[PDB]
Amino acid sequence: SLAPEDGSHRPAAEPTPPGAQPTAPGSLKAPDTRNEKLNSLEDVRKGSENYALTTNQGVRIADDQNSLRAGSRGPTLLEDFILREKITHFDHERIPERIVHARGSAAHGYFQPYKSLSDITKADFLSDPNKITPVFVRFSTVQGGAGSADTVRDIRGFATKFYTEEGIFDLVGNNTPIFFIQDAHKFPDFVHAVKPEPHWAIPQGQDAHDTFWDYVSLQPETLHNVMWAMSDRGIPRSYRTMEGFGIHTFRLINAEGKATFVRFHWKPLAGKASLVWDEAQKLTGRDPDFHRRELWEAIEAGDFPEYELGFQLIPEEDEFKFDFDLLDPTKLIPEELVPVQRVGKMVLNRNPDNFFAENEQAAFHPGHIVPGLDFTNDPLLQGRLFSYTDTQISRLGGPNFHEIPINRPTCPYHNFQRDGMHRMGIDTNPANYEPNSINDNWPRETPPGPKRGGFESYQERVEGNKVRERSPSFGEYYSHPRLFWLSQTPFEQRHIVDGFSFELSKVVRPYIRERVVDQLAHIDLTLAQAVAKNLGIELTDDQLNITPPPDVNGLKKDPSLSLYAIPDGDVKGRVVAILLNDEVRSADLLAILKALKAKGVHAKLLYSRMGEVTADDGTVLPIAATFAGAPSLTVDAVIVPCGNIADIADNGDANYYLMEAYKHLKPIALAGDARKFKATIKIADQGEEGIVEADSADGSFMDELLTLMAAHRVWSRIPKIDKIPA
Amino acid sequence: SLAPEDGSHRPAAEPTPPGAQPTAPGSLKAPDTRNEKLNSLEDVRKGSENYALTTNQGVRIADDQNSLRAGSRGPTLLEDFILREKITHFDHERIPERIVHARGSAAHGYFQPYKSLSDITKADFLSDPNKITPVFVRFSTVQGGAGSADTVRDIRGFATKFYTEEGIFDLVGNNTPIFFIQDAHKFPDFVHAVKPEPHWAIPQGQDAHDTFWDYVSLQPETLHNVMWAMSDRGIPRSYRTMEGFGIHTFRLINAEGKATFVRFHWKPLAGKASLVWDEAQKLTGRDPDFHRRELWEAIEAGDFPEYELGFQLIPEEDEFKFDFDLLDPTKLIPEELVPVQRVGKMVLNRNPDNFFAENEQAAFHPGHIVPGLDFTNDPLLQGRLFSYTDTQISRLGGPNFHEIPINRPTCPYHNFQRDGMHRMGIDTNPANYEPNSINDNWPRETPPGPKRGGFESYQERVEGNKVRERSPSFGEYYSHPRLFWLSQTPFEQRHIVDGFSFELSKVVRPYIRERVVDQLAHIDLTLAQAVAKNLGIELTDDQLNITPPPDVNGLKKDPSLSLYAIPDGDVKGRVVAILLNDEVRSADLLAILKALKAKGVHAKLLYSRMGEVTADDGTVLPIAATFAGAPSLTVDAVIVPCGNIADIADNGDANYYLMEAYKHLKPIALAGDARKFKATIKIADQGEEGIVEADSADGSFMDELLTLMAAHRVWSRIPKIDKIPA
Ligand code: HDD
Ligand code: HDD
Repeated sequence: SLAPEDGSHRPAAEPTPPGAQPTAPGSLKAPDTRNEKLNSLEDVRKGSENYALTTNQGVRIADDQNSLRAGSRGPTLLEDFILREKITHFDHERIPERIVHARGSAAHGYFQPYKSLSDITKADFLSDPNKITPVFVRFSTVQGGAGSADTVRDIRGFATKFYTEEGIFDLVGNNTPIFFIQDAHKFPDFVHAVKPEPHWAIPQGQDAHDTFWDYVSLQPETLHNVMWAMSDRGIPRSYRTMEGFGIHTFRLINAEGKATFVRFHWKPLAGKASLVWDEAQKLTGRDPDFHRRELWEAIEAGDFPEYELGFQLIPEEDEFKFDFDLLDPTKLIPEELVPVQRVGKMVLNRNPDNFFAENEQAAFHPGHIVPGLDFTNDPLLQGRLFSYTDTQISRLGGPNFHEIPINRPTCPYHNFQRDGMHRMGIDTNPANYEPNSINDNWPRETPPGPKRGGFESYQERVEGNKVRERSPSFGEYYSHPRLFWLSQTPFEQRHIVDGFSFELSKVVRPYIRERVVDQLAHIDLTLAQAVAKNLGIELTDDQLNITPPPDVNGLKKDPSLSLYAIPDGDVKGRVVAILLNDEVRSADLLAILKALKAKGVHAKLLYSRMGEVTADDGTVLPIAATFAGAPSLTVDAVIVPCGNIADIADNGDANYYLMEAYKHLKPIALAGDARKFKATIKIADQGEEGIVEADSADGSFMDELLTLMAAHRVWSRIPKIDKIPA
Repeated sequence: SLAPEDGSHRPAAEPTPPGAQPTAPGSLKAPDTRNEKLNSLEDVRKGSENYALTTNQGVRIADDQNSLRAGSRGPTLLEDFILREKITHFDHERIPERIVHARGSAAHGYFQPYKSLSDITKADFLSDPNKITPVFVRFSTVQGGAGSADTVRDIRGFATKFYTEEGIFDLVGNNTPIFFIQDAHKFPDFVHAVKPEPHWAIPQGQDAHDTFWDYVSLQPETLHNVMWAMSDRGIPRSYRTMEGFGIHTFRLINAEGKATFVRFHWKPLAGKASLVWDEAQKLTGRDPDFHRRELWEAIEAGDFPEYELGFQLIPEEDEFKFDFDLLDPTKLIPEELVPVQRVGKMVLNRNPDNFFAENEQAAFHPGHIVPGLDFTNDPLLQGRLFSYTDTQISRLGGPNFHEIPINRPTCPYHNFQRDGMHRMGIDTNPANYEPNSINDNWPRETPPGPKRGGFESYQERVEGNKVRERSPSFGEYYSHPRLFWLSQTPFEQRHIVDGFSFELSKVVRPYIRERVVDQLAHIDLTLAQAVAKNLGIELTDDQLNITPPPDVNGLKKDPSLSLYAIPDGDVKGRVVAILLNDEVRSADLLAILKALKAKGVHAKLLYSRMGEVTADDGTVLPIAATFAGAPSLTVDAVIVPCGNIADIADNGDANYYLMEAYKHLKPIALAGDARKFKATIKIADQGEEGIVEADSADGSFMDELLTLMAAHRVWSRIPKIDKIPA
């Protein structure tokens, strides 16, 4: 018995806030959170407590500390089969990572529609507001390996496996509404250009290098998603605070056989929020697991990630009514033209038990659809359909990857397919072919119908010659980038310009930077000029004279394309650093902590060392982390309570904490003599918007602080931060 | 033609300093740098210029921009074999990464001994000072994935493949002279404990988590290598500036059959140097590829990494003469007891062409020895011999991994082994077995002898019963950690305290922190007290009374265990940041660059934007990076030349660049009016050792700066940095 006698090794099996208890496998942390998929995994869940340690063949091991040798200082013997089994399993633990989105974090949850959608689709999982469908969702970055950092600038994946009663449906989306390229034949080129360069394998998790911008400069179709990635969309605060999109136009098919075109959306109920670049980049060093950690801890705290599924629906007869082609995945459908109709809610409420078994081995593929859905001729979607089945043959070791437990349907599956590596199902059917008489032709085909019918493809008319040709309706590259640019606030536009400027500064061949700037001048001259000024490049008179691309269907902006133009803040689940001193005003700390708790905001008590400090009144304050150990990068706001401020006033870490939080536009609140830190951040005596200050933490101090947190960051501080040495 | 007309897309094929040209594949950057192994890869090197783009079956492609479809807006057709080949190859690009040391950076080079070693070994590669052996070297971290960062705190691997005339010898070592564990049976336990925890797969590239410290606390044999990892050895400045060690005692066998015990060492001819923790951690975010990049760029510059191979030799009759067991890999052999004899020099002088083909697929294994070497019964080495052949069957896809080009011997290899996946060699032998008469028994066994003989194991006597038992002589755990502690300078000791304090602050379960401090009390009470104080732990009276462990064979210290106690600085290949302004004094820059060039130190010119600035005399200066884009983390020292200092005096990033460099103990040199930056880092008028200042940058100013850079960091400044907010 090596556990502490007080039982403190084991986290409580109840919701607890971030940092309050060690994290644990979901079935131990939250044994009563169930759904039909979680329950179906019980056949493979393995416990440990009270069991003997064995080999994989069930033989009990007596001494798991030593190899078998001839003499206690002698050579290891070949006959040690316990050693060799254990080292062999170790030696073959790794499987190939995903070719793209190798870095990702996943959770289980459930989805339910708000009302039946039978009028527009026969998909069973959308047929009844009381039908609950379990989900497994993985969120990811794109470029970096499985061991890369989370808060890089990149697109994010947002992949949802719906375990429906009529089959698995995987909605395999990203967090921006378009992709970089038009036709899947170019996917290896694009991916190779953004991935680490092939001679030296640098850089990891960064588009900031020559080959990515070379390809962008040569393929202007890429510019629209490049605009999104260079905005603060590329650096989300959390997977809970980003949008999701299926990108492609798909079809819904109802029981009468009518097709409606659809694009899929996820709206985050926590709101949209992103980091700023300097914070994101520094956070990749201070905590490369920050998004993975934040998702796991939100679920352990009960701050369940919630998202609303929504559809943009366009009738078949309106296919050609826009200035862009609906089948072109580099174009978005502005919500001002086609609104998102709310469909249902997804809540992620339990972590996995074992990351490798459930996250690493999960296989999502957008070809996994169900009756009631269908594809379109989008030429990027069409090639995706080939890739996601083919890649699993190496990644997951063969054609039986649907028998890996996380991938299994919860509905029935029966067919004539047999064998393959790793075959788990032992088929008893006398027949392995159809048509057969020897088993009365079972299992049997099922005609299509309104419910529980076979899959039949929508009978779309095809007419044309066999060509490798891009549709001319796809040959427009700048109007969507411009619509995105004009829809952003002034501070978002600044962050875009700073994104392009920072990334192009890392491109060693200057002509590439020049070619990118020339493309920017086809989108918007103000953008192009601002980036050029940061790169020391002067636009030519020709460039100054490029006419801007047209409006998109009459629109000159669409505010739903901005993260921040329309307030959607939610403070629940956010966190505040509280910088302690060795004699904290206890009345301040009571008021601060209860106000935060009332709004579901978490706190971390920080000091210059671990252990405890004692408040003016004798209250013992346990310390969560030191100032350097939990930097301001990891919090949303900073509060400094009154007390003995001299204890920390000359602490360089405490001062720099406030300087970093101030640079990154975070709300900062200072009570009583903590206002002596105004000099560290150069705040005027009469104060400034974004800094809460008062004689004590009472009255409206915490409400003012919370109001600032609901607006996420103090954008008005931006011109004040250039001078700050931080 | 898409290339620029000026040819500026292609780097010069001559040695160039870091940043001067885009980096390139080895064979294009240094086509005239050759060795027998590099030449032998010519059968598989493939160029590209002037060749048509084809499928892998050699069919020319006309249109590599589009899939084949039925009409230009129609569905993709299954008969598009060009698209499916291209996407199939992409879909199967990844192979499993190495179970441990998945993150590593490699280069080609050559070794030669200083004199023949035939008196102590018959190994051919050590027989003649003028017989050169090609090598391929891979340096690595241990815990993190292939996409993790370089400048983590961790042990580093240092693996050298020697392509000898009598077979491949792989010397598969680390940068510390011992390992964490004694018997290979525990390796999966220890690796699992240090790797990301299994529920949530956090943390990447960090031992700072509960499971690793839980295992440490329960297995005191780990503490010696834990001391090394928590010292600045854990955060080297470059792979050029760390030591290498084979760890285990092996044998040398001479022609007369005499066995000598040997432990292997690499001495870096660039000297020993490490980062400091705050700089290393922030560097993992600002450039997670810093060591990979620095190695590739040093080779491109001609700053070839050089290492001296060294042997500690112990006669067979002296096996039991020390107070530790020579076969225990948690024990080092102090160089005060047994000196390192210099054996030869290895120079790494060409980077690979393709990182995946040559680095990712290289297989090193310490069981690849040659005649003249042999193993010992060290129980960690004994089990390593099983693992490195086993693991390549999944990582490299089967038993023909020696036919992957980088792994091929350059000497002859012929045997009766056949088939296996991706069999390259087509054997013409009518026989695939021996003994055979049908091929007159070829290829034939060869008796052992003085040179070119068959391998025979040294006939060590084995006497003992079949037991799984640890030798009692291995059961001592604190004397080597203590010798290490006592051998460090006071600043190195402070860094060890800080590393333990930082790491244990991240362990959520307090009793684990407590148990590790109790282990530290068994090593040294001053260490244990200093760590306990940072964790808010008070040692008990019993802990204060633990008797220190014995000296190691009478030693109270061995200064060879310190990075810094004996000077061995070499400035060649280091880099300085020069912070420009828009009217630089050309006379300063002349003097600066002259003095740097004389000592082989590179410069990077930084400014507040990219493009160019013009100096006082009209010299146009191209800017390498912005102050934010290439932070002080990435350089060894900072120079600020005179000129229009008002241009940059209030620039936040320029002032922060100096505060960060100052915190991290780097030399800083300020010329003329640049001395106004003294205020930012609170230097008094009379100046401070470590800050060079004069009216202009002259010979004297540069000599002083260069002398500082030879001492690597300004340790005496440590007391002054606690108060700097940076
Ligand atoms: C033709 C190839 C191809 C193209 C054009 C795309 N992808 Fe893809 N995608 C892959 C081929 C691929 C892949 C090779 O099949 C991956 C990696 C391994 C896997 O299981 O699937 C994958 C993984 C993958 C994942 C991670 C799923 C997971 O968590 O395991 C997401 C979220 C996306 N992709 C999303 C997209 C979106 C939104 C695209 C454009 C609209 C896109 N993919 C285009
Ligand atoms: C019994 C298992 C075992 C044990 C006890 C060790 N290793 Fe090991 N090592 C492996 C099993 C392994 C491995 C699983 O076989 C690896 C990874 C995959 C590969 O090709 O080899 C490996 C890789 C590996 C590499 C990377 C080689 C490369 O760059 O590809 C280095 C430098 C070391 N090890 C060094 C050590 C040292 C110095 C050890 C202690 C003295 C040690 N290993 C103990």
